[PDB]
Amino acid sequence: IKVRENEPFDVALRRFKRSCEKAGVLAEVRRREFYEKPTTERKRAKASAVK
Amino acid sequence: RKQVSDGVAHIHASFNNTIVTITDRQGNALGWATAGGSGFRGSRKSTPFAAQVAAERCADAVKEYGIKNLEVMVKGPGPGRESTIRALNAAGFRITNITDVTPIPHNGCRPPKKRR
Amino acid sequence: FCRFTAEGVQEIDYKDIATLKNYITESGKIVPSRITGTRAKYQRQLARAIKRARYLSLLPYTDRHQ
Amino acid sequence: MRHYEIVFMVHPDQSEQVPGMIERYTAAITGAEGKIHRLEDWGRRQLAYPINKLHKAHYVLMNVEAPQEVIDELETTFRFNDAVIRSMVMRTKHAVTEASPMVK
Amino acid sequence: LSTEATAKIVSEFGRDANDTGSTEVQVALLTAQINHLQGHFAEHKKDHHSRRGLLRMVSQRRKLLDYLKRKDVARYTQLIERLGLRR
RNA sequence: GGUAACCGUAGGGGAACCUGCGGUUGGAUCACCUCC
RNA sequence: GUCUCGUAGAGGGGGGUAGAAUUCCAGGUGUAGCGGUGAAAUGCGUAGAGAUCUGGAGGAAUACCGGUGGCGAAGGCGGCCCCCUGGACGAAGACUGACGCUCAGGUGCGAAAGCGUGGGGAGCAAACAGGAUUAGAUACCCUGGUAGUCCACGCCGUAAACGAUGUCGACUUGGAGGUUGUGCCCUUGAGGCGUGGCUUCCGGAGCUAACGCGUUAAGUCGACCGCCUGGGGAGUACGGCCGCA
Repeated sequence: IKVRENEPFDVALRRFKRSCEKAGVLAEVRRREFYEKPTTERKRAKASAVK
Repeated sequence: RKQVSDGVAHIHASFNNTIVTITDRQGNALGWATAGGSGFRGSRKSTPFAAQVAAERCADAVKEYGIKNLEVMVKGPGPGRESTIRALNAAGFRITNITDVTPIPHNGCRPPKKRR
Repeated sequence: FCRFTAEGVQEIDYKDIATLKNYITESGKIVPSRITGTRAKYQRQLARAIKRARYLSLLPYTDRHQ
Repeated sequence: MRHYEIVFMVHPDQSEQVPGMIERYTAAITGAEGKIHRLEDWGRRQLAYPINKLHKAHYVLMNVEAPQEVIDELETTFRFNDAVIRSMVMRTKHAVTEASPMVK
Repeated sequence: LSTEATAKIVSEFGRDANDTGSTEVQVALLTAQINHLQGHFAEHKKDHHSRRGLLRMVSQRRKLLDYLKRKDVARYTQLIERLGLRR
């Protein structure tokens, strides 16, 4: 990110890295990416349908 | 000797020894320090408190080269390593631009296997 | 909101820099389809066109180049 | 018989000779009954990232209908020249003729 | 193959050139594909994926020929000599 | 938003089992009054 | 089953080409440590290291889009472009006229690991060397690291190769969703009414020992193939075929 902002300074404006980056990168890339069992690792989204 | 004014700084946020360098935007290095140069060792060296000391060694050695404004380049997964740029800010250099330069790959070399 | 079904595209040109820059993120990545709401076919066309355009230097690979 | 889009890159040092090559290449295409529907000379352009330690380049584009045998000859004549920088070829579905949205 | 090349064979082996249904035109078309296609694997030996379609075409050719044998040997024989088929 | 016990295979070695490559969900142990 | 017009698709071989990333080499700056785990050591260290910048050599895989999405007979297929190539589907008719379904033997295809001849060799990494440590002790941990991993040209033909569900047809209430075609309304624009493929999840009759399946059946039926007959011994022995092993 090229940070350039208005004159006030020392806020450092990186509070939104949570969505301005896939923050898990370099947490999961300096190690053998497993990636196996991937779709059932997406399975949990379906389980929440309720009424 | 030489005047740099608006220099650039480089930090390496490794889980181990943090690297801090001051550069004059032409690749020639003005000064440099580690969390390990002062004799710190072990896990006393990986806490964010530890990264400050190298930042003040760099700052207080580079006074003669005369930094007035500065840039800083940050790469690394180390948590809370911007304490170093807090230290440079508190040292009086007007920090104007910041970039993250973390060497991400486009899935090239194979990463080492993990421990259990 | 979506631009394709309103402005009209049966095929999308990769040299149309407007609709291309509109779907790239702050750092050169591609926006996911779930954020924008585009149809799947058109999203696939965007993903192809923009990666040709990167080859054709109409876009940079990443912001780390000054 | 199929139609193709072609775009290439040239060294800015060779600006004077960009349209001499344009005419030479279209003559080579048309000599084997080649036809052209669109041609654009986009001219000088700043690159999105430095290639061959360069910062500007000259853009050329055209849409051609031609038989496949001449394309490989024309591409090799790109690749053997000093002043070419990059090239691209595309096969298209229909003979488009409307001018390129860049010029706007 | 190409539509231009397909159009000639239907007119040749067909009754009226829109008929395109009599087994003669089918087997002629299949042969037209195979004899040209044999030159694919002269240097694309590795391709194991279009071989399945190739063997499907050759099986279908032989299977319609075995259908002709049970209905009239005369045009079967004339057809195989026209195309140069072994059997 | 880290819960593995198996498979096919190859090098190692033995109350026992380890790792290298790839794959699956079938993802946990029982029903002991007097000698335990 | 064939022809006509189109559509989506990581379906397959060959050749180019790009950017990020990783080592190694060279040239500056610059100080003396760097590297690693819960802690240390081994190992490089000033015949000048790392850190940083630039140039160059070389190898492998394609971040982002990217999903219970797509293609494929299965195994499996993911940068971009070009050449060659298989299959599927839709609209409207036209034509052939039972040309069909299944298939013992047989042929072919068949993840990864493994062999043979020759290349190439960045990273990773069975074996091996060293450091360390507990609670048996070699192993889990950390430095290095050969085969292998990659490419040709051949063998091997086994997997929890699984949807634990052979193939091909016909008939039987529903609801919601994805993906890809296409008719229609006076189209008063991204909207409404209909009709075909392939898929995902709830559920009715029915079936089941139950779990559960439920128009993509494990429901009601028909055609052909393969297999089973208590647990261990045992997918082992001796034969035969195959294989360099």
